[PDB]
Amino acid sequence: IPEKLEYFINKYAEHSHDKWSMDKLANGWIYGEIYSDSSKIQPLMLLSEKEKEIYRWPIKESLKTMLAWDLHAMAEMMAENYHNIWAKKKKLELESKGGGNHPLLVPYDTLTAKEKAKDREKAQDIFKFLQISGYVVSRGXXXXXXXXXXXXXXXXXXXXXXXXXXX
Repeated sequence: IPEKLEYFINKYAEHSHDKWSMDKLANGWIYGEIYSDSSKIQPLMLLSEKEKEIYRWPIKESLKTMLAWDLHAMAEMMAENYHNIWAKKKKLELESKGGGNHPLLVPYDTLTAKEKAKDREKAQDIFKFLQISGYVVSRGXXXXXXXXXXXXXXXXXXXXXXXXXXX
């Protein structure tokens, strides 16, 4: 991973702090040493240091997938990556601790439309952040051609018919 993409990661972490601070001041949250949710005190002014640093990994994982692997297609692809890793984690841990079946034990096509927006929100956020910098990524006539192919096939068929008539 290049240090330019490291700069981009630091800029993303900055702007996520920035948008979370917009939310924090819109809801009027204040800082405090004690952790609580009803008394309106937070040690990073509900989210903890660990709660924020756990968001560090999935961005790098998505970058690895994107570099190893139109805009809406890539958005759906990133959403599918997130949903697939979530399904993998919950499936392995279900098989581990003997948990009950979840309603999300189905492929991504049979799913409904709300979890779509679930996985598309943060995808669209990350994709906006990618497209502000300038960094362009991708996946990595026809009728005439079809007519020509049909003509070739017809010619071959005519040749075969001539051969059969000769036979």
